[PDB]
Amino acid sequence: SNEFWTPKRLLETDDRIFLVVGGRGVGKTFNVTGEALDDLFFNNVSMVYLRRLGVEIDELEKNNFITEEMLRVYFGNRFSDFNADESKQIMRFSIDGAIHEIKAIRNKIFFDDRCIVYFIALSRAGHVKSNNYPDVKYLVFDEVIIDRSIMPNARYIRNEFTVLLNLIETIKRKREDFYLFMLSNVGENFNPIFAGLGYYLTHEDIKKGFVKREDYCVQFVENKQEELNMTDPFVRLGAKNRDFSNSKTNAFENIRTPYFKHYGKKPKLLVKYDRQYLGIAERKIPSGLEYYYQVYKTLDGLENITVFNNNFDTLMEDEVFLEETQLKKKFKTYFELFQQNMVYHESPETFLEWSKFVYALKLE
Amino acid sequence: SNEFWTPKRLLETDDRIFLVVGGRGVGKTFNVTGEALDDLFFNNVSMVYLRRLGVEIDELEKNNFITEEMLRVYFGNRFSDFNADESKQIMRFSIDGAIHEIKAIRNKIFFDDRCIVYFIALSRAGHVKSNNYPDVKYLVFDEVIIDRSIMPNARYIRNEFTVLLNLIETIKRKREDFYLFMLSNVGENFNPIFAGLGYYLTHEDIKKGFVKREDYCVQFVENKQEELNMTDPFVRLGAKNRDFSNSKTNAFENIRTPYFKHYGKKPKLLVKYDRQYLGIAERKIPSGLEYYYQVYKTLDGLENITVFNNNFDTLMEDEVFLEETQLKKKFKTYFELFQQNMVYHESPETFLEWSKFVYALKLE
Amino acid sequence: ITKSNEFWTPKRLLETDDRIFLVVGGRGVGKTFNVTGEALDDLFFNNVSMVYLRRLGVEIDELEKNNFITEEMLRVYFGNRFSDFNADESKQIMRFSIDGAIHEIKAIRNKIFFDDRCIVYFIALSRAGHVKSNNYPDVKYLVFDEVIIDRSIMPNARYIRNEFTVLLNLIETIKRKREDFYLFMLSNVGENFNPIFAGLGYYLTHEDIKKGFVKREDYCVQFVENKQEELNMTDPFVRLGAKNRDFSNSKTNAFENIRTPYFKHYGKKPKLLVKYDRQYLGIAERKIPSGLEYYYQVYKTLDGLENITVFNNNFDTLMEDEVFLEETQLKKKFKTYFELFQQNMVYHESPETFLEWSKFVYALKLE
Amino acid sequence: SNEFWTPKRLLETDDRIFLVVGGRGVGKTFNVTGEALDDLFFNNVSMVYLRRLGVEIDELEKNNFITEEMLRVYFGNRFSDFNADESKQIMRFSIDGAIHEIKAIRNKIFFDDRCIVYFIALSRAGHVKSNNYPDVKYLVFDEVIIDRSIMPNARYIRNEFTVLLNLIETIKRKREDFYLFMLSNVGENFNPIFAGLGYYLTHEDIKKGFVKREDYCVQFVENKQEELNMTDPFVRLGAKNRDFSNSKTNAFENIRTPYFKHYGKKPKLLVKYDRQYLGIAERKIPSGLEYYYQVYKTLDGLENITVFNNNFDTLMEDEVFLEETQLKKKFKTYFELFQQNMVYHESPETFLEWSKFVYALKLE
Amino acid sequence: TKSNEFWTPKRLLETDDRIFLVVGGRGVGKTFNVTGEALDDLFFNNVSMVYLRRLGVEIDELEKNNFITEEMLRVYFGNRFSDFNADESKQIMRFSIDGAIHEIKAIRNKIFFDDRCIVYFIALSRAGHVKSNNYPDVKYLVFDEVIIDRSIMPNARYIRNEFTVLLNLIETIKRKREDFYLFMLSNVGENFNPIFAGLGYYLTHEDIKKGFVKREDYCVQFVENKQEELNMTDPFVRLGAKNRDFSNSKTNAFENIRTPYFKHYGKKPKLLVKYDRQYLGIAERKIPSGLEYYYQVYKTLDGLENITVFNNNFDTLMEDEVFLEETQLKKKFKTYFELFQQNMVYHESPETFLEWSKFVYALKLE
Repeated sequence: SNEFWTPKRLLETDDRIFLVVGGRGVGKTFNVTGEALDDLFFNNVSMVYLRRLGVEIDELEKNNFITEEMLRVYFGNRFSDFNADESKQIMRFSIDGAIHEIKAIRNKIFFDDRCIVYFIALSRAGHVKSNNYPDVKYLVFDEVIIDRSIMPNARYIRNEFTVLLNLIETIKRKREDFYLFMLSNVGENFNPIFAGLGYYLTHEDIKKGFVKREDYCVQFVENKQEELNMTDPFVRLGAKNRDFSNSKTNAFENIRTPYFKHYGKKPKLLVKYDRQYLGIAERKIPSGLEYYYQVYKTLDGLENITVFNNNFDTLMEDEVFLEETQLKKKFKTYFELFQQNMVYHESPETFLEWSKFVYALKLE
Repeated sequence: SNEFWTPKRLLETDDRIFLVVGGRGVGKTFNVTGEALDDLFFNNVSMVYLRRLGVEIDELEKNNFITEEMLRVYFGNRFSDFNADESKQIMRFSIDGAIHEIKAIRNKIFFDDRCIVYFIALSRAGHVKSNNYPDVKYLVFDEVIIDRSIMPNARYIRNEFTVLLNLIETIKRKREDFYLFMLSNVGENFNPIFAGLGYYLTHEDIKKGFVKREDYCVQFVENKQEELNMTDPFVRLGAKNRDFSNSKTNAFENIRTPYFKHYGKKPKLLVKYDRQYLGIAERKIPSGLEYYYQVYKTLDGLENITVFNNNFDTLMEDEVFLEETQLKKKFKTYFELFQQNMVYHESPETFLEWSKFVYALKLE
Repeated sequence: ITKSNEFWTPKRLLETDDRIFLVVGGRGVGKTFNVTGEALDDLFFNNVSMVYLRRLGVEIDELEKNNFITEEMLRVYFGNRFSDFNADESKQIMRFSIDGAIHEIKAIRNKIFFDDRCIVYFIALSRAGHVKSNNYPDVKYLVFDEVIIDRSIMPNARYIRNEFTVLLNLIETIKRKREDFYLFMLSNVGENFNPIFAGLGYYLTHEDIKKGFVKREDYCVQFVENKQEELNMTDPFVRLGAKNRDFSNSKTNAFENIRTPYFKHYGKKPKLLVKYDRQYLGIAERKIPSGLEYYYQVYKTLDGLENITVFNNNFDTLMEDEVFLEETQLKKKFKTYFELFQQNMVYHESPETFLEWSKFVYALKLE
Repeated sequence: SNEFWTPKRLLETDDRIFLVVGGRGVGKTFNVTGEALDDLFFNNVSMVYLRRLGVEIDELEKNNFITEEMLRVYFGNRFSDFNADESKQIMRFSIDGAIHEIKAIRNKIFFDDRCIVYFIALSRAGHVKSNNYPDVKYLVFDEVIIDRSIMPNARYIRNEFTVLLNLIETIKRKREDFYLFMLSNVGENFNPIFAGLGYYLTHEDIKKGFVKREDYCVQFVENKQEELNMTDPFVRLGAKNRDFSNSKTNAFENIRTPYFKHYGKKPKLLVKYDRQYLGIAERKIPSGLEYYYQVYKTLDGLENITVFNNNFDTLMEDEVFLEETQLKKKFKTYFELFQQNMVYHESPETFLEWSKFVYALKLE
Repeated sequence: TKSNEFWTPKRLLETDDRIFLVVGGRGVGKTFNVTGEALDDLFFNNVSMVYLRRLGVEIDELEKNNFITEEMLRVYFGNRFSDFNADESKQIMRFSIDGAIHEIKAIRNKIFFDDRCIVYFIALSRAGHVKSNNYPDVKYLVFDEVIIDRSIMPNARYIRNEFTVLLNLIETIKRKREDFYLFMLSNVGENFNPIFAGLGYYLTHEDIKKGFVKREDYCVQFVENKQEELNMTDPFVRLGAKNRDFSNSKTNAFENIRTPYFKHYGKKPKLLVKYDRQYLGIAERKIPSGLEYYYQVYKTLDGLENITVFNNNFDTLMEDEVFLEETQLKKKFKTYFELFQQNMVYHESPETFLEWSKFVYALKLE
């Protein structure tokens, strides 16, 4: 729970959006909260612990989010005179000789009667748009990428990245000093979070520990068994199970790398999205078909190809309206062919544009 | 600073029924509740927060309905000595030197041990027809128009507007001083609320902020194209995603405007409704048929055309009784052809009469 | 909002010597309100209790109990006598003064108490089978509200299987050798083809409605008609409602359609017989080119109908050649006939026989 | 005032398991509790009121289980000074000049702060496995037999009689002074309770009031003497309804009497159960088949007939293991043919053997 | 009959092993006595316990106020225990130990001792949702009814990849701790389950006749209810004796252990899957009646050059091996897994049987 990773190396740089992939995950969330204690206690700022699904918060132990050892390791000699009423979910401790009290109730934690941690779930985000979060400096999004191994039939929230963005706007209103931590235990492409960030995961970027971008940073953290305690029976038992053993280093086991190929012929359909036109080209082969997902900056040269439009406002003239029932009829297989890695992309740059488009309109 | 829109301009006018469409939506509900606090506290009146579906009430946290920050902007200097016991679901504070207590338990909110807000759902209203709500001056109907995007499956209540009217009568019993607020974050036609009000949504009425009527007022609020701080990473991140950006202006993205056309031939069938006769005319074309939805003031000229009657009491011996099985046999397809915009209406005036009728008798 | 005629009161019914009252029509809030109000005096000071009965348990759970007895209620039925009212709504406690004595009304766990004495029980007809051994010591008032299903409000709401027999069992349990007992059945709509009317043996007819009151040996029936003569057209809510016919029709929809059956006599003998209530009910089918037309008949004795099949609901009374009407044999041979009854598709000999058939159908009907 | 049935005639005999069939049901539980009050109050013993389903206990009014007018008939002039707070579920009264208090909370009743009645449901027996019942002398099982007329679709607990035995063992731990009252409003065969007791209901035993067996007694009671008053409108209303009226005496309307016939031919299959052999023989008739359910104590004479075994542990040699799916494949129809009275049994003695076997393995 | 409290983990806590699998018995006594022997530590050594059940349904319906009972306190503290009084309204037990007053209250699926959490009630089916949860001082982890008894509930499935889920939970509860004990209690013992496969334990009647089986990583103890002579003068005892089902139910723990069939087949396999530094193979032998299947294990690919090889793991994927994604396995392994759970196939030996168990329960779907 006190791993070698710390967010100090990230807080010192000038960036404010961090994507941390890899690690125990149990240690990551623990150390992020600990490094934030000082600000939360004495700088009049709060924290928001965000999970995707409300079920993930109800089962979360709040009383144990801030724990005795958490304070001992992050305050040391400053800390003494600790007593707590776990039944009533209260802590009584002293820092620098001053007496403080932390109470945990419902989805909030208070420090001297000031909320310092909010527990809210993205699937319930529509409820929390009420701006009761005046001074939130840290937003922590934990387990932000689904591990298909852990939970095969798990779905992201509909239009998740827009929901998340709406929530940031609500939590952070005209605040310069705001930080967002996106903690993931596994790294892979083909998910709305990566697409929203516009990040394409590549082993070259993983071999390098750090990746800097205009709007955010990405940090990859390595786990290594190093020395194993083969005197402990529980440790020995785990070594005998391959599946459990691999789970320790399963972060980058399979990054989802698409296939890339170019096709000269013109596309069969076009859809206008983000002041561009996405295109799908089909090439007939004896076995069946080959799909090419393309991007065109202008309609010059592809005069009489049909153009679908998601938005009614940007609709015009010869474009056909993209209603939700007409879209399910025409794009379901194309989305399936995409989510399953069955198509050729022009380049990683086009792949991200298609990812944004797919995850915006995908239906569930 | 403070939100541009205010309900003061509406409370000053002589109308008592307000339909506010567009915006973030919480700011609407947030600001309406705040302006009412004064009456709720000192003039012995209560409030009712109405949602369509019981699910919309259960997931709502009643403690965040009235919040400190809300009390801050709506009382300024009169409010101080605020203390809150989240453990007991209590808020304590001092106003004008008087100490008050706000408690939320059993889906109710109290002020000095007097209920000031009731949370009840329209889908359960038929059972509580005998239930009473002694001193309610404000009725707030939130999210009164379904945003099909936000929710996968959401249905209006069968005969919703009549259920709503029935609830109004129960809540408001011979009170000359009563107010009704209907808040919508998205505006579109083909819904029972607009049909009940007899309002036809048009882009022309949106360019104008306000629309006065005899029985109610409609005010449209659009988000204000604020300057974006592109130095902020979060703002740049949002700018790179069009779905999130488009969501800011999706309130009036697509109002459902039907098609209008006249047909000289006589109708196939007639139904007597509201001292008038609604008619459907079918015109044969090579491709198939095209439908015309008409209204006739009198039977002059239409002698032997069949006439359906919803009401047994007003029935005549040559009219056919419109029982729940006979209308499924004959009018179900016409209702689908209506809900989907595949028919021609004589005019918006007749469209609203057909809308009222459809939403009155249509089934699921 | 405003309906232009006086509200209903049980004063005219308590004056007569009868004890079973069926009140049909009205808004409904005023009825239950005034029934409770007229009973408060007894409930408070004569050591008797009340039972508010609903068909479905959800109708009771969804009920707001603390608002059942309200400030303005005690004010109209005690007037000057009432004073010093203050209440802690959060704790569901009413404290008030009557004739200078301080009383306290508390509502907890689906009960209402007056000075620490239960005066109202909220019990649901659908849970009555579980309350066999329950004890209700001093109950003088039993109120059965919304006793007739309104097909408009509730699309596919169903009566309880053998409902009227369930209700009688509840009356006996609540009423244990008590001369002084009252039962109020209140309905917002009046129509035939329901177990309550069938159990009472009452046949609703417009003839009976023009007349306000009906006196029967075991009960009285009173009809109340809303009169929307004068309207406050200054109020927008009134105008908003007036422009919507559906809401407007709903105000007077109580007697919109009483379910009036068809009556016809057919001389030929029946296709089957069933022994019920010391009689023989018969169904006769007459062939017509379009199909068939059904006649539901009543026979006092088998003279003339020797070899016609006879179903018997009761195993004990079963004799010789009669066929026992067990629940699977009844589904095969009476499901369609019961459907034919509930839908108004058959000819009855007379209103007298129709009620005899109603008792039978709702007694054995299945769901 | 005095109810006519009493358990005194049963407590004086040397037996300890009593099955009382018939009556209102209200008087039975009322009178059993009354005869037990003395022991419950002054001999430091408790009672357990058992119902099949938790639904039957939650809806039960506990405070009214012991009532004032019950204390008067079973204590008379000694009972006095009665005062009760129904709101707080307290009864305070005097017996022999001593002040006592009865308090009812949740699902327990106390006498002078000593639990005298436990209300527990057979469907929750797994929850009470922890033995908190030191001094329980009375166990009362009410409405122990399903009345198919009152409740058509009501089910017994899976392997109910074994569950009951497990509960008896938990409540009674080697205690010798223990009494069990099984009270039923209906008498009929083909139920797990009768099968467990090994009692076969016969009109011959009903004409006789009492029946005495090694492990239990059965007493059949007809309904109280008092003839109904026709001065009361409610009585006439009930008198005019056939179903309600017969329902008063429907206890022995249809005891399910099986058919008995002997068949000389040997069985088609055998199943070993309880060191016995149950067999089913099929006799061909032109119309179809005739089934004979027989019992064989030894395989002498039926050498090469198959033998199914429910239990793997007792399995030997040529017997075939009876998995739960293979038995549903082969014994399901035979069980259906049994529960419906479609088969011939050698005798009532063998009928009970099949009842035990069927109800032991019968499935939902 | 009484509790049957003969069984205790005291003789087990003295041995050096820390993982105990106790199978068979009344079921109440197992959980009852484990909790009782641990009470002393829970009250006075500032450590807590975690009561683990497979399905959330088993905990919600569970009554927490009965977990620690009056009898338990007296039996594991004796005359050292006194002045017991309880408040049913609040469900608070107040008792005295050594003259000291303590109070046990249970709220929010937790039990507290002097306002300190001593027992957590958490369900394995929800453990995946909160991997990051903290449980500060847990010394005991008790997994009750860890083997599904098809009798207790007709329809019930093990969790997908359960043993990996459990280990992750073990790791979460036990951080920075060497003194930790894990109790797995089962009321029925049978093969073909993920817990046994994870432990690598193969149940055999030889191991049952002996009460105890010491293994390197865990201990297994089999408990048999003690034959208390029946009082055949008591009517209730006779009534129970006449119901074979009630009587047999007491000794039903090891009624049918699922023993697989073992046979060797000389031909080469049809398919191979690389798992745990080895190669699992399936060979089909044609017989007149139909087919008979052989589940094999090969230490090396020497000799089976052009046979197909599936690989669950992408990182180690090579050359001609085909990726075993969750949809590709349904097309080719669904029937073989069904044929495995039903004992319709031949295994080389119990050692290989467990390797297939690990593999099947790791990739099996529900």
